[PDB]
Amino acid sequence: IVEGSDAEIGMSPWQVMLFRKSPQELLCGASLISDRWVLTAAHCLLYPPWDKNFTENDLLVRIGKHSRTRYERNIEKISMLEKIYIHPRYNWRENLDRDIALMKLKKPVAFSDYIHPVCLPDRETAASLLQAGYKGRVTGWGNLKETGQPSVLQVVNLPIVERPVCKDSTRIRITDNMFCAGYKPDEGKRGDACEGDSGGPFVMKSPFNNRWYQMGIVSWGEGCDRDGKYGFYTHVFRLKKWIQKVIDQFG
Amino acid sequence: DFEEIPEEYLQ
Amino acid sequence: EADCGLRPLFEKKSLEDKTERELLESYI
Ligand SMILES: N=C(N)c1ccc(CNC(=O)[C@@H]2CCCN2C(=O)CNS(=O)(=O)Cc2ccccc2)cc1
Ligand SMILES: *[C@@H]1O[C@H](CO)[C@@H](O)[C@H](O)[C@H]1NC(C)=O
Ligand code: NA
Ligand code: NA
Repeated sequence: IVEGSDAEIGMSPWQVMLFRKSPQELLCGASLISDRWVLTAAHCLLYPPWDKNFTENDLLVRIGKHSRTRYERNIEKISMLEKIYIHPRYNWRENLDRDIALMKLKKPVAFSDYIHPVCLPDRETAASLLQAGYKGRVTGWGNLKETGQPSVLQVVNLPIVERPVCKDSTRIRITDNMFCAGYKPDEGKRGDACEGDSGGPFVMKSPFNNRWYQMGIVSWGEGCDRDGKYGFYTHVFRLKKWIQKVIDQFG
Repeated sequence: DFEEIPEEYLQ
Repeated sequence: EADCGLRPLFEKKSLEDKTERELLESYI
């Protein structure tokens, strides 16, 4: 996260770290959506142009973390993966369309003050909150600058951007399965996700029921926190039918 | 860079 | 599930984090 701040303890209890077993390193962010299911970006697991193709036994999920590098004894919980599910129409060839994946844990994780699932949006919540100008929150342990790494989880609030502005900012083909967020040059304030924040959640707090909903997944961008560029996020609600199908069949 | 995790999780 | 999106150290205790108000203020 660029131009963000340190998270508060327990501020993002659904934040998940995807952790590579060998060598031991951060792979991506992700989010906890139930006691057995974790949501992330497909490109965190599969990206052939970079020779990336992780299998279940390659990875661990670390939940309840704050410190990036420390083993947070008696606080974090570490889970093994039972199975990965990548969206069958994930477009890694072109533009990361449908950049979404689920991971089922071998065993249910125990909820605590530091570990708790985020909600997924219904159609109405999405319609009401996914509007240009409305701000969401992105969190992660990714890079602090485009070209170091944070001691603890970082947070930044960013406004959703009008679709035509998103489209005009890039040469990449944008789809209905993505949205973009970030400040415009004229707005003065800044902030963005970056490398390492991939797969982490873009969340909004519903003013109707005061619950946090995950509207987006950190997906792609051109550099980080560049003037006139915006971060792109997987549109979680648009892909919710796939999410439910996977959980219904394999849960 | 990262602190070592308990061996149980790597088994 | 039924308790999704309610943080133990914030919503559950009626405490607000330092910047959530920024979000609420944007929901115009
Ligand atoms: N918000 C940000 N600035 C942000 C930047 C980077 C990331 C991490 N994601 C990534 O690095 C993903 C994975 C594969 C290619 N990729 C990109 O962001 C590439 N961006 S790019 O080259 O400028 C344009 C591009 C987008 C999608 C597919 C191909 C090319 C996540 C967020
Ligand atoms: C990625 O790994 C799986 C399993 O090892 C393999 O079947 C697949 O063909 C590989 N490449 C993909 C999914 O593009
Ligand atoms: Na364009
Ligand atoms: Na920007």
